[PDB]
Amino acid sequence: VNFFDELRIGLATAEDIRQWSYGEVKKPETINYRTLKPEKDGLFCEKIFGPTRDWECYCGKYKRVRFKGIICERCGVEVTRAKVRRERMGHIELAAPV
Amino acid sequence: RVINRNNRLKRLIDLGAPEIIVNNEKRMLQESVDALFDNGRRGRPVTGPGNRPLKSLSDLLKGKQGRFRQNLLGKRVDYSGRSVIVVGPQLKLHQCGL
Amino acid sequence: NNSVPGAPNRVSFAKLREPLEVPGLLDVQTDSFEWLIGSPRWRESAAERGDVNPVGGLEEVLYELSPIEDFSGSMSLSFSDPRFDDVKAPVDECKDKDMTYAAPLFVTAEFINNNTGEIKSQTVFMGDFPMMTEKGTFIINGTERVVVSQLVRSPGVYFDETIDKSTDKTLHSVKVIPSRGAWLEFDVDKRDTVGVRIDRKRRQPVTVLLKALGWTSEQIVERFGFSEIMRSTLEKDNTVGTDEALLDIYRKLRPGEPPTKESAQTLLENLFFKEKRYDLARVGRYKVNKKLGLHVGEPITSSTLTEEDVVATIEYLVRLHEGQTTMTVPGGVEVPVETDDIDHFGNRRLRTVGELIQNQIRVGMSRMERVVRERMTTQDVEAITPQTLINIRPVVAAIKEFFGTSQLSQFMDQNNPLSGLTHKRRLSALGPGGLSRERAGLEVRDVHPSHYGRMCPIETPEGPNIGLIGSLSVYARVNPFGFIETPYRKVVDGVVSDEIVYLTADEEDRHVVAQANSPIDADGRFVEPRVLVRRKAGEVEYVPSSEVDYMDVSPRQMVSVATAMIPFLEHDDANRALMGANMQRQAVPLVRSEAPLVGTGMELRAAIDAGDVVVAEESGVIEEVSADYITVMHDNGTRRTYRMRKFARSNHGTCANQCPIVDAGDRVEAGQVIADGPCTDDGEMALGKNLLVAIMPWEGHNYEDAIILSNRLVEEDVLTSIHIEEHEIDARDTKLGAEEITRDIPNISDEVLADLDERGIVRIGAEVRDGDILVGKVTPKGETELTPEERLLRAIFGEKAREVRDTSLKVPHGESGKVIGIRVFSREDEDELPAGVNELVRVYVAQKRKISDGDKLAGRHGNKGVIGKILPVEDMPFLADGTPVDIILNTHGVPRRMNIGQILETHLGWCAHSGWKVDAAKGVPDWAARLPDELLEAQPNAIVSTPVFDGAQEAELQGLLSCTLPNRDGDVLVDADGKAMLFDGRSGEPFPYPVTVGYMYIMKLHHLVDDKIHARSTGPYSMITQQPLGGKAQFGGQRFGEMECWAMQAYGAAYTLQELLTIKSDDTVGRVKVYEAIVKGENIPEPGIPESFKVLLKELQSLCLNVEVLSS
Amino acid sequence: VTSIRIDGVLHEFTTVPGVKEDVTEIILNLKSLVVSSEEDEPVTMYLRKQ
Amino acid sequence: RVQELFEARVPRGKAPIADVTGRVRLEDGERFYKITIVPDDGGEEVVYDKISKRQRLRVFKHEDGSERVLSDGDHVEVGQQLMEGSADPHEVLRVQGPREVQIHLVREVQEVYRAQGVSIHDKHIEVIVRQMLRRVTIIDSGSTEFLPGSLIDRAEFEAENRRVVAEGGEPAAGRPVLMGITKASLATDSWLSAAS
Ligand SMILES: [Zn+2]
Repeated sequence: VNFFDELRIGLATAEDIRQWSYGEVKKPETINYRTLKPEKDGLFCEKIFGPTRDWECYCGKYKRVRFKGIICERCGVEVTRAKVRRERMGHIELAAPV
Repeated sequence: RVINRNNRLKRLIDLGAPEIIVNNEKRMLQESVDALFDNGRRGRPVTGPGNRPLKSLSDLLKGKQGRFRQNLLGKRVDYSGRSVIVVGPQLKLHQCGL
Repeated sequence: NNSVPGAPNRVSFAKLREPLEVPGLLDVQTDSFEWLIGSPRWRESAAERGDVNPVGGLEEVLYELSPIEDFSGSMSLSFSDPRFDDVKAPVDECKDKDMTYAAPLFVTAEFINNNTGEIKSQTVFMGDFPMMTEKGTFIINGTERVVVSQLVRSPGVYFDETIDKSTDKTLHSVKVIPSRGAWLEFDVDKRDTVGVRIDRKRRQPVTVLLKALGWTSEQIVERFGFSEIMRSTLEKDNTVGTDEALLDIYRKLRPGEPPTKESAQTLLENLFFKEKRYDLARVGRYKVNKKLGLHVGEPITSSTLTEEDVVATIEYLVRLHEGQTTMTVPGGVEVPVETDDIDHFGNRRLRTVGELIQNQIRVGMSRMERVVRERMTTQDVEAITPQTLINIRPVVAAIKEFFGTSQLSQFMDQNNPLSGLTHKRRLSALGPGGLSRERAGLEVRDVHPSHYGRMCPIETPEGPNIGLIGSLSVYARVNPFGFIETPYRKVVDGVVSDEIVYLTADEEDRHVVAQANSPIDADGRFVEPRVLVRRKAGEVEYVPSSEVDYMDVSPRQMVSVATAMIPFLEHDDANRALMGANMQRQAVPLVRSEAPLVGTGMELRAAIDAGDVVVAEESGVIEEVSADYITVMHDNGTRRTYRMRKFARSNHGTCANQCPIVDAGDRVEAGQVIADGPCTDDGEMALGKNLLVAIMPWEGHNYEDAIILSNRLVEEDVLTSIHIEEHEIDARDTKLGAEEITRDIPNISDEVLADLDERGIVRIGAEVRDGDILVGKVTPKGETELTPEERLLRAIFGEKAREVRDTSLKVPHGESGKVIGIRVFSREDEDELPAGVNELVRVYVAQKRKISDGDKLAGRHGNKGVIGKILPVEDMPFLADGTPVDIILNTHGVPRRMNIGQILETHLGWCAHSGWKVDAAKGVPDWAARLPDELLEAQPNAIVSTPVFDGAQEAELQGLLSCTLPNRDGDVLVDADGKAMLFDGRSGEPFPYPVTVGYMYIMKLHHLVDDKIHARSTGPYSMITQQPLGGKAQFGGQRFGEMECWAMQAYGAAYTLQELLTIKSDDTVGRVKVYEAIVKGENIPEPGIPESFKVLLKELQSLCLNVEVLSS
Repeated sequence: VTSIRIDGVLHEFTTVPGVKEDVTEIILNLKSLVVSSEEDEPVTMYLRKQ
Repeated sequence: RVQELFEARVPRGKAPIADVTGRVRLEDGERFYKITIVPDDGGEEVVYDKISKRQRLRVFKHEDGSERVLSDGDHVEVGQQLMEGSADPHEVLRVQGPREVQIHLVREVQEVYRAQGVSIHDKHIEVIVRQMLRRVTIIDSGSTEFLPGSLIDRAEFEAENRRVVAEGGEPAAGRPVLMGITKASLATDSWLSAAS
């Protein structure tokens, strides 16, 4: 809960970054300039980080409040508060080591 | 920038081309990643507006606005209140008027 | 001697007569603009002053530009004679309608084609001009504006001198600072290398450039034969030859370029003779000519540096190095040789609004003419017209941005007329084109012996901007060049001269100035053979009464306008006087003002010129008067009407009103006040009331500057003020739709919206409490949309079938009062609005505040305080006749602060209030010899005035206090010393010793308590930082500095710090759980992980740095 | 006096045509009025002058 | 003055110091004072070429009076300042050890504070100077990994030295040294605070 005996900084690795993230961004497009929504797998797509609203699937299939831990197959997103958007990351894949 | 250049690399290697272009493109990708992890570390920093250096990822930690320093300058708390003070000679030492 | 027709009569302790009335206090502000635009009155004034060439501002700026031409010489353009037109709309509507007071200007441009020989001349529109109202202010977008003058160092030549620490030899440095161009520095050094630094280059010998011009070596030898060190330098230089010299100069300036004679020859004249590239202001040229005494007999027309100036400068430098006192040049009269000082007012000029506006329009004209010349060069030469050439956007944009963002465009503080006048008279020293706070030296913030008569040394901001913001003297007037002047009367042969002249700094230094306070006989004969005098700098010494040449006019010639109305200013301390002067500019207009019993004679004059009081133009007879308007009949048969604004929010939140003080059927003479604005009583300033003060420590309630007030003030509205708030909401279009104000609002009870009317706004005159709704509106909801199809689809079908949110405006935290008026602007009614807006509505809330605990009060002597406690009227001490006092002051703070003047002011106020009658049956007492013959008999509630540096002496007060009229009961309360016997209100027994009492003027500061008090327990949280909002208006918590963390660590308190950092600032679940536990009876759960730490983690994990936790 | 009622006026920060001083001044003047009450209930008076 | 004293930079006064105890043999140069002291036990003379613009201070005599002038041929105690000013803490530290410099700093700060009239207990200054001078510079690493000339706290340096000596490895030659507040604080054990 609040027990932190120590703190060590380790040097990550490709497999570590694979493990941390939940997606693989592919397009640089930001929020849409017309409908003000993320683009498919864009830099904000809900399929990567989380729903823009809380307890709201992209397609509205499971928009009801009583759904936690249920990933919608129609849109492939999860249902949790908007806060989870603040604590999930994405990893880009490189075609050439750097 | 990074995503766009990676996708250009992928498409170019798929299409096929001599070593010169591929190597140049890899160099450009390395330049972009170096810039993203830090702008102005080495070479001309990238500047889009008004020739203004951009705030890289590493700039979130150093400097006055660096997240390390800002955690020590204090926070805004609740259950507070400020007002003028007027001397009162009718109070005991361990007493105050609200 | 009341210049104004019907001012109140208040005899004064006058001993000396001023031979001139105070000049128009706003003439300085208006004269600059009048000269800039160009009017017949300004031309007549300039002709009277004797200037040969009457030249305006616009004409000058746009004539020095023309005639523009192309490099081919086949085309040219000229345009002169700028003239203005009438006004668009009156000032009232412009301020209320949100418009801008301006007027159009037309310039007659002539379009000439060289090769053909044709002329195309017609009027051209050049945008609008923000004209200046008669009160010296700019109305922009309905908001008042006032530009403050600035202090700049006049472009010229300054001979500096630095002493070497090792060589211990004088190094005379001369540096020229033109308006724009190169800088020349000629310095004699230990090595004797007398060189130049053109554009911060290496020190190249002066002889090299001297020969570069072709100056004959023989002329160098003969003209410098008297100089020995420079002769040694001449014999020491190696390179010789006009071609070699000029090529070397060019290489030093521009190395790596083809070295040719033509290049250097053209560059010389381009950098020193091309007026456009190298220019100096006429002031600079005149000052340099006066300094060198060269070209004195002709009016300066060419504003470029000349070779003779350079040779004369180097000759002056070498002569100064030789140690000579005075130097002479052929064609120049004898002049002294000495080093110059930066902090002398003979060098620091004053650029009024005229100079700033002229420079801005010059920049605009340059930008316009560049494109105009490019267009004429590129555009077709046959059918080209000046109308198609001139572009109006750059100049209008330049003036607009200057008025908007320039630091020299500040909102005119309007707490009271005195504050506005002081702001209009302010003298700034920082801002664009000036030094910064850190680079500015500390010495500049100190006084200079040349400040006497030009800038007041007392008035100054208390903050870090000390010494950088002064104020004009009472009699100071700006000369047409920008050097402040000061009146003086010249003594010819030991006899004073009534006629007066104006002298600048340089001329003042060169003469002998007498002392105004020095006794002078009625015939003009100096009674004293020895009279003190001020000399060159910091020198004062007695001299025979014959050689004296100049004498001052009045003792009040060095004080500011604000400082000029502080009685007994000759007894307080510098810091206390400055504090009182600054405090006087923070009063708050009350509801019922009263003129002070004791105050200088510069009150009514400072109010008439303030502009906040109307005045009749022609002597007429009033037919009828009303609370809202007045109608005066002129003697010529023309009826005129004046409209007086009532309860209009001031620029700083206070109220402003006007109450006519005239009766129906009175022949009012021209120049007589007709209405009194805020802080006024019968056409004279009144920033406070008169309270009966007592000086004694009382049960520690007045401990350490605290103050006690009787409830009589609270229950009689003696110090009740009115403050008017202001709120506005707007409904701007959005991509998702347009917002509309509507009475209806989703999911709101009828009671909540019971105040809104049909149109969706609160009815006028409805009480509003904090947290109440002030105006309702609906915000549409977000859904998928298509620009081309959705518009038509919405037009034909599906109207009003989308969700709407609630974003109505509500009263902020800590506001209440009536609703006096509502202003709504609609685009349908053809009302100008900011782009992208449809309906902007503003509501004014006016609240009446009664003075309460935690309020600031302060007299005119700079003695602040707070209301410690407001005792009941039945508890305050009372005089022997039953007159309870109204305020009690502490005594320990008087002698330490050393502000004894307030004691004398209180004594004089009591004496004037009670009325006196000095015995004269046996003859005038010796102590009453100098009293005015009409000041020996006063009436109850009389009015007296003591001019600064000339007022009642100690003996006068001693005599007056011994002859006060007795109370109606037949007994006299106070003794000769001024003390009296009181009676305690609690114990009921008299105090063992007498106490001092009297009437002292008390103002009211703007630091009220209602603004300061604020609380916050739970409220809105920031969305980006997850922290509570800040500020009283937003209902946010207080800040928690790191010093508080240090203190908490010092005590060893741990859990408290943990809570303050985790459970009350960041942790969301922590806040929810602790709030619920407090609501119930459960114990507070331990805090969790602060959001800051988790954010830091999830951010540092982004740099590939695997940050583990190691819970083990 | 406890509270007044001015016909044709909605609040105190305003004026009324025909008078020489606004509502605040007349309220201040009326504060000086002195009256004695024999009944223990709010009574009403009138003031009509044209 | 207090800022400079705590920062432990080169004193502006930079008074001469008595490096060794002996018979002072000083020849007064009107331009540059030349000071030499004959050692009592034996050895050579430490030579000081000081500026002559000042006025010589008291000589250490049986009277020990301030009014006395600096008399040549007298004797002085080790570490005493020959003329008015301030002695560089490094010199007094190297020639006396840590105790003398500690007490001198404490006395100097106490004196400057009492000049204004304010009074504070010494322990509040002892707690600071204890941390300030707790570093041991090392000239050679020898059988130690750390780079020579690298600051090491006395405790860890002693621990490593005793460990290496116990196993036969040669000891590392290091000496104590002080620093200013900035340098003493920039080198710590916790990495997070250092990054802060
Ligand atoms: Zn779904």
